Amino acid sequence: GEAEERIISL
Amino acid sequence: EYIKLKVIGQDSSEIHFKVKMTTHLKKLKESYAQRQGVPMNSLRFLFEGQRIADNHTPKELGMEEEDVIEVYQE
Repeated sequence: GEAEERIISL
Repeated sequence: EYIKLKVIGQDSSEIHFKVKMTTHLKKLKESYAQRQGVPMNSLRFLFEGQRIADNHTPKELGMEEEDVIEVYQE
């Protein structure tokens, strides 16, 4: 149940 | 001139954002709420326990690389 890394650029 | 911020929710999930030091943080707030599927006004976003306003910037708040924003229900 390990989330993947999530990076959003603004 | 960009830093990465970790937005941590009540369920301990994280969404990270790369932002400019000078950018108003409304856009981060709106993006995070969108990804949670909830209205922006149903959430409050805190840095070191203090509320982040829509017109606050990372520079104004003293934020640094990999700093944490916490999200709570309004």
